[PDB]
Amino acid sequence: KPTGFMEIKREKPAERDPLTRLKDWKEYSAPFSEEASKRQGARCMDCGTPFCQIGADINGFTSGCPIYNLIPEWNGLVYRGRWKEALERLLKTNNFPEFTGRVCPAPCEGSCTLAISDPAVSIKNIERTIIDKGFENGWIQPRIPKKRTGKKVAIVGSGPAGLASADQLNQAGHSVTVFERADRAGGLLTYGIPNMKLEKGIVERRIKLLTQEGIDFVTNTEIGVDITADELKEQFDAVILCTGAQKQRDLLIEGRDSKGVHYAMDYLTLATKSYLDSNFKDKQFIDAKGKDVIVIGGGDTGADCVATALRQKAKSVHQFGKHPKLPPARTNDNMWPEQPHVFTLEYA
Amino acid sequence: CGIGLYAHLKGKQTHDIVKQGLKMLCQLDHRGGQGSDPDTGDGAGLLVQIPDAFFRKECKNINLPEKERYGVGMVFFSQKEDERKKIEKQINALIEQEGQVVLGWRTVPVNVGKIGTVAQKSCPFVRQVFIGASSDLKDNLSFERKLYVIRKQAENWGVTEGLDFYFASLSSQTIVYKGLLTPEQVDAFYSDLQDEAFVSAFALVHSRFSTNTFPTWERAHPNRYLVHNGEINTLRGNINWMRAREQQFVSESFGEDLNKILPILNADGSDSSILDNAFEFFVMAGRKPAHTAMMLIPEPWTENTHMSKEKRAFYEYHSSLMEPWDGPTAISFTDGKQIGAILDRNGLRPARYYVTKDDYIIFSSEVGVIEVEQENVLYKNRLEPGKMLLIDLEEGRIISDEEVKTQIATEYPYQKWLEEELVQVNPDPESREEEQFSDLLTRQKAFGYTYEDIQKYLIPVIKEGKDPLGSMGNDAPLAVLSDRAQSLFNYFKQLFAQVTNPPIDAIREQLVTSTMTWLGAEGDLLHPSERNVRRIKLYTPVLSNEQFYALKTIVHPDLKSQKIDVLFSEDLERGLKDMFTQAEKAISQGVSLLILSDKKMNERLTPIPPLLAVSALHQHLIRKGLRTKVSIIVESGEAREVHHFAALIGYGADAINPYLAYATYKQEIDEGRLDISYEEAVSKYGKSITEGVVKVMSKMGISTVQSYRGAQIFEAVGISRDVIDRYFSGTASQLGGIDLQTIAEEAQRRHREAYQDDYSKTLEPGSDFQWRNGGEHHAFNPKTIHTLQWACRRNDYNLFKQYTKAADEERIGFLRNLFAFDGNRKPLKLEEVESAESIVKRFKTGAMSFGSLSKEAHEALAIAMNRLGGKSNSGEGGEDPKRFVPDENGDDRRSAIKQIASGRFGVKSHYLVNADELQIKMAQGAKPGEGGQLPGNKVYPWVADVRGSTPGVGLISPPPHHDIYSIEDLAQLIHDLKNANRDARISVKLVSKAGVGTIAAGVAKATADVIVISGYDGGTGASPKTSIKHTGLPWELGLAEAHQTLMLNGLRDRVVLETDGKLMTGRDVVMAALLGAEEFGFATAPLVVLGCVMMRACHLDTCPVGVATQNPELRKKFMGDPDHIVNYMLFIAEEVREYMAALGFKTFDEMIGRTDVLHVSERAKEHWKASQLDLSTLLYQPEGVRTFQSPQNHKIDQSLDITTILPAVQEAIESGKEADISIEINNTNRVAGTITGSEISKRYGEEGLPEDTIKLHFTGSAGQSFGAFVPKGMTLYLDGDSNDYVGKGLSGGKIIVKSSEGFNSASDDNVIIGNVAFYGATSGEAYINGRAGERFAVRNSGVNVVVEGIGDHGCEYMTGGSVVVLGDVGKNFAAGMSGGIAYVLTEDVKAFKRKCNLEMILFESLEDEKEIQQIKAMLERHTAYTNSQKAEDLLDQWEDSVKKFVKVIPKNYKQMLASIEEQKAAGLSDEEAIMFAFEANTK
Ligand SMILES: Cc1cc2nc3c(=O)[nH]c(=O)nc-3n(C[C@H](O)[C@H](O)[C@H](O)COP(=O)(O)OP(=O)(O)OC[C@H]3O[C@@H](n4cnc5c(N)ncnc54)[C@H](O)[C@@H]3O)c2cc1C
Ligand SMILES: Cc1cc2nc3c(=O)[nH]c(=O)nc-3n(C[C@H](O)[C@H](O)[C@H](O)COP(=O)(O)O)c2cc1C
Ligand code: SF4
Ligand code: SF4
Ligand code: F3S
Repeated sequence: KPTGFMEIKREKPAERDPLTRLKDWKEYSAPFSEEASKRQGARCMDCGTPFCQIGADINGFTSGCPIYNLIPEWNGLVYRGRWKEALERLLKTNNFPEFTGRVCPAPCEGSCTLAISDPAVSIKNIERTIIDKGFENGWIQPRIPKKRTGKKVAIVGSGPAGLASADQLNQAGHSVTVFERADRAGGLLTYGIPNMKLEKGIVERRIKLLTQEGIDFVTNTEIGVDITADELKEQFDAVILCTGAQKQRDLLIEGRDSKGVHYAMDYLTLATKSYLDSNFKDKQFIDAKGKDVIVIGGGDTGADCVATALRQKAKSVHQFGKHPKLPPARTNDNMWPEQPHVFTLEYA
Repeated sequence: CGIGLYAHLKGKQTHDIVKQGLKMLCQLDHRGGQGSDPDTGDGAGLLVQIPDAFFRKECKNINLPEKERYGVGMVFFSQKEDERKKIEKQINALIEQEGQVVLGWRTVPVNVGKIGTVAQKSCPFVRQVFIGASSDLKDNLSFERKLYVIRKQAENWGVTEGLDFYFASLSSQTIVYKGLLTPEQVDAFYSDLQDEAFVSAFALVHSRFSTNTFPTWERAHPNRYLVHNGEINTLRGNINWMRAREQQFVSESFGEDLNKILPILNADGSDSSILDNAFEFFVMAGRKPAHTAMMLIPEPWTENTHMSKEKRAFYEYHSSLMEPWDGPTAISFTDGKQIGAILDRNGLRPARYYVTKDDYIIFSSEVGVIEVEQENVLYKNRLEPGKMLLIDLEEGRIISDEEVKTQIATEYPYQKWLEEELVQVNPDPESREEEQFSDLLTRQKAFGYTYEDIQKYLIPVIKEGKDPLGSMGNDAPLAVLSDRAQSLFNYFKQLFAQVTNPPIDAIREQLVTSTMTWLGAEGDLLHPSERNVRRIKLYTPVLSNEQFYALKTIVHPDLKSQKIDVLFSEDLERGLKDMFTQAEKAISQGVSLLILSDKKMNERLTPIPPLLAVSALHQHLIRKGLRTKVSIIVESGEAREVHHFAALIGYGADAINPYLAYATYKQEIDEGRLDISYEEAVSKYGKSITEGVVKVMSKMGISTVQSYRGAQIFEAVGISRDVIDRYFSGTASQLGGIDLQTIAEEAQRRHREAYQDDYSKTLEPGSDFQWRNGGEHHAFNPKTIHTLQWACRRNDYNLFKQYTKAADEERIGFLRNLFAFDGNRKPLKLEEVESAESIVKRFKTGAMSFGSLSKEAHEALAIAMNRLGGKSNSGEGGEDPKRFVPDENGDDRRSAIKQIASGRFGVKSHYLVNADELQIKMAQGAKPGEGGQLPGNKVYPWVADVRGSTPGVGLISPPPHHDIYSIEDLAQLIHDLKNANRDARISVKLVSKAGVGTIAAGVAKATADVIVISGYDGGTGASPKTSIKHTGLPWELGLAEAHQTLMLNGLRDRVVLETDGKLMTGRDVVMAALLGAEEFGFATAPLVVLGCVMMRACHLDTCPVGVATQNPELRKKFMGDPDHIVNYMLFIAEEVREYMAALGFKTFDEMIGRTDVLHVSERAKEHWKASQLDLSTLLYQPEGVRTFQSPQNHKIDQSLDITTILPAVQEAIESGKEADISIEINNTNRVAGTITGSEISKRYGEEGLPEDTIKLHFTGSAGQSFGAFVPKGMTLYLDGDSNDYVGKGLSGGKIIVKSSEGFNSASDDNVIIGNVAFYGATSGEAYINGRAGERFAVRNSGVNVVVEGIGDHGCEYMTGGSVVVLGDVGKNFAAGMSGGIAYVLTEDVKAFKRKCNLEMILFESLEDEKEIQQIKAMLERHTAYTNSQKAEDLLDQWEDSVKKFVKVIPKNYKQMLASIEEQKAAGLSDEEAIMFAFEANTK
């Protein structure tokens, strides 16, 4: 007779104090301990017809884990205390737990049955704890599929979609090659997402695991002027166009010509590359230590820009947005089947 | 309806006995209902001895020899004459070749004009044939054998020719008259009966009910020898087993006549005719009538500790060679010079008989059949179960059952035979080996396992010791429609008993069950000796690995073993033929055990569906007449559910070895989960599976695994008629469906995918009992759920339309989704069709248990529906009377549909009278043949107070209605309820099933105003998971069959059909209306509107939304509102009206039944298997009327109540003044008091009147259900003897029953009440001056009673009150008694200990002064009101009586009473003390 949903109160892991969060470029959170993870997993009530797994566009906003994670199953396993089985069930469907757990904004938390007037179960944190403990114990090892048929797919783009497709094709038994412009594979996971969210050591470890599988990445190949499409088609049967979406809309307003105005993507890429190269000692990035910083455009990009400016120790930072400030709780035109629009107050 | 006989013991004969038998039949007539017209005879007949005097006086042209040296025949002919004389010549030729001399022929004069129209039209011709006796025939037994040979040869020739004629009887001591005649018509029709020349010894009779309105003269009984009551639920397996043994019967008495008599049974005959044929064959074979009757209808011999060793050995021996024939039955056979009478192994019918100083036994269904002198009556006994009432005319004495049974048992050394000849297969303990395959995942995927299935069906079984429960019954699409590959098992749906028989219980009635299974080959049945019993016998159908290996390794020459590979490559027909070849080769070699193994299966060889393979093998063996020589053991991986197990046993499998499940448990234990040991896990799984099989058996009513084994109790849904005839002959299928090629393709697809499986090492999640994205589609997906909720909360119509579109299209959910409109008609404007206010009056909320739901949710539902103007409903958990008054704000929480379930929890005079309509919960969609359990933890005080039980006591609701043992009893209950509430409409709740048309016709004849057909898709508070998934059929088939049968019979214009179950859209409503619905029930949808999220956790009592949980903490989270329900109903009505505009229909009754507007959609054809269905059965409109116009005239008028009692008692009831009257009551007057009780309750209410305000006297025999629903303040002095169901649903008042004034014998030792008394009563008193019947005080809940002895199963499910038995007690006393007290007097303490069921009762000795004083006062009132000598003597010897009394009280009841008493002594308020005690008890 599970009763955790009412006999337990949701908690959070041990986070580094904010006043010291601004000094070290490292992960700003840690997974649960064993007892805390068990207690949090116990909350989920073996929910029949779960609403944390619908994963479909609802009213213009996503809801539920789109990759169809077996959330009730591995929550029950986490509560029971068998961790290898939970890891196996998680990896059955998901392929990049180490990124999903510590990057995904967790629409599953926002939308599930237990979220009716009560705090939701920490699906994201449980997933992160599972994958982190698995990696620490070293149960994850390269699969090395024995069966192989000579073929060729040439996935283009090193983003998460490209990596997932390459892993699936390699498990199928078809040789693949990943063409990337940037020095290091990963796409957004490397440069776009900040070090804070995704320490690049984990990304590099996963890419090394894929290379051990045999993906055989190739770097510094913009597959445009360098390599022609006709030759690519002749040399490779199919091509999975994970080309990405990096073009950013511009504000057609006078005054946006003077030096100083910069693009969030370019600035983040420069800063992350400089840090990964020489701990931002190369002096080839954009500095704002003694200058004001203003970011236009709310969302994850704005939050990342604010965080990067704060770590660069800008004197003042202000975030601007046209959308009115969100309410502090659910409103009449917002319901739990849909992703909420409540005040969040995330990191940074 | 019933039976009767008026026999003179000493053998003296007169016409008076025949006349009295006819009078008895006339009196018995009243039990039956009305058909098309009252004149029609549903079936009746009379049996006598041969009237030699009349024959010699009348024939005048036959030289009749002496009494015993000739026989008389009775033949029915058609109206034509050419076939008549041809058959006459042929019968004469048969007699001449057999060597007997035909004396002549005679024609019976008949009065055709004295008969109804239909029977006049069908009137057949009658001729009696006289047979001669040759000098060789020394013995009348040989003469009867030759006559039987002649009759069977003639029947064989007739069936070969195809003509239509029947032998009513051909014997030297019995001549039978019967037909479609009322008893008042029989005497006029058969003018022979009017002559004063007949002289007989006995006169058996019988009246049929004719469930269907189209009977034939042949079917109506008395049959050739015996008269039968009730129905047999094993009549398919019965016939299969009998046909199998047919080819192997061999004996010397018949010589070579077995070849002539090869067809021993009538395949087309009904249960009674089949039983008569089999019984006659057995008794002619050379066995005594009593011996063969005992063989056919045995007592409970397993699990019973009240039986003698000789009897136990006797029944153990005979069960090893012949299976039992279960079902409600009251046999009364004859053989010319001996008579007998038996009840089934459970005693489910009444039988009370008289004895007089002139030796006139009067054995009949009820008591007051004929007028008898109370100064001459000697014995008033009851034919208790397992007791043989046997009479021998030549000896002229009632031979005692005990000595008959003893000498039958001792006739042979059965005990020694069993002790010696049994075979021991003791396994070696050192041969253990925990088997593993190393391909567990591959085999599991091949056989269709899922992680959901494992973690939700296997571990819970071990954890809880029982099958896991559930709620929100299955809504997934049928297997035939589901796109995902499904095993053959899903196509087969279980069955259950609705009417003509109760669903018997198992846990409480364990003494009746029998799980003994025999393996091997049966011997010579007719001359059996030691080789019928040199066989292996098992305790459970399931087997363990060690047991299976021991059976396979047994090398005894007589018991050989063979292994047959049930596998195929491409051709299923080739595989089955090859399997048959191996089987027959092994039989020729001499094997006795066959092992169907799915092992050694690789990518090239795939397994046949085990159900199909077993059915094919069983049918082939039965056809070739070798099944009795073998034993089919099955070893299939796909055997893990009780459903699969029960299917295998029912269709032939001797034992199952779930090696795959055992290997899975081994793997889990090795991994670490399920810490329990391997052997303990295996034993627990076996025990749980056996318990589940017993539960499935109890659902139908078959109480013997041996009987169920032959019985085919499944209804294929989606299998072609040709395939069913070929392999599953006898199974019922409506739509045909998929074929052998499609089944093979499905199996091959599954096997190929599973053995490919080259991507992962995990089992895909199941979707049978939960929804997982990408799994099997479900009716209530999250998209539909939240779209419906949003639309309802916003009052927006576009969102609701989107929800309807999503729910209906994009998938195949149900049969009704395969129907589409033609689209070429005349649309009509939305302003020209009937209005939404008219629409919404034809909706219902469905039964909603107050225990399952919360008070807020229940009141919201009731308020919403009452405001809308429909008809709300109240569940079986009663209702607080505080809801019968509207609130100041205008809300009305009263429920318009009061349900009368098996529990009878809240049934009361007030609760029944303050209502608008009444339902009878014969079954629900989810758990038809099962009851329920509400343990102490889940029964809170605020529910117990409403349900009239002690707080914190586990309540039990018996599965069957103990007042419903047949359709006649159903009609009686319907009349009782109508008399209780004359100003209401009676309703019945059925479930779609094969024969549901026949059941509906029978109910309509039983005069039920409204019939409700509920599909299995409906929800439920709690039920076993397999009962959820594999029970019932979709309501579409049931509704179509019921409508067709009703309107063909002509009664469709006398009832009002309804529908419910996943009615989620106006399209579904329109489909139901076209199929023939009139009012609809929405239960699941209103819950979703209120806030339910279909989480499927109601049984857990932990609803997160607080819709189906009693916890106040969760209840505080509720958010529902009646406005949402109102909006939902309005949107449904508006969408329906839009479709009415589309279809151009003007009015409801105008559209109803117009199925011609329905045609199959092209999507069904596009579907790869759904295109093979035959829908003409549903698309078919016979001529007739299709709407309810007639008022369903009841017979409330002319009742003794209205005639005499009320007219002189209106003043008394209205002025609250005392009044006294005396009335003469006969058995025809049924209820006699419920009307006055209802008037009192309506005028005053629960309070009633001062004690002893109305003092009604009565005299003579009373009617059935006498004094039911009597309120407080009334008093019914019944100076006589009554019939069944006395004091049904009592709600106060006194009931004093004393024997007749002219009866001077031990009235305290002669039975004076029927089987069931005080069923479901709540409070009152009673003083019965005699023994009671079987199941006395079944559901007493506060009524104090005093009786001198009771029958069997007495005080079964008490939950309060007290009982004081001044005498002996039957076996299985206090079976499931969860409350109350029973001060049972007794002398032999140890014998009482043994008789009582020790499961849930604690015994004591009276020590409390208050208890002693209460008993003394009760006995003082008993004597003051009865003048009972036993009570007077007990009062005189009180000093010894107090010591000799014995007290019984359940543990939980005692502990709760002690705790609440302690709290009250401490000095706490009643409510807080009750809450504290409940918390302490159920921490
Ligand atoms: C919590 C969270 C935070 C997020 N924060 C950000 C954020 O700060 N900024 C942001 O932009 N998104 C952000 N996103 C969005 C997310 O990063 C992207 O939607 C997604 O990861 C990109 O998927 P992809 O497979 O296209 O990867 P991509 O990186 O878009 O794949 C394209 C890859 O190919 C390379 N490439 C480019 N042009 C070509 C070409 N012509 N030929 C070949 N290769 C080419 C690119 O450099 C890149 O390596 C966030 C998402 C979440 C959930
Ligand atoms: C939670 C729940 C409890 C139910 N309880 C009962 C019950 O106690 N007795 C009964 O006869 N039917 C019961 N039913 C069945 C409904 O009353 C009704 O007969 C029908 O199955 C509802 O069909 P629907 O799912 O389309 O609303 C219950 C249904 C649900 C969902
Ligand atoms: S946090 Fe994990 S489980 Fe939740 S939505 Fe994101 S990926 Fe899915
Ligand atoms: S997160 Fe919500 S929907 Fe998912 S399992 Fe838990 S309670 Fe159920
Ligand atoms: S299924 Fe039952 S447990 Fe609650 S959410 Fe629905 S009422």
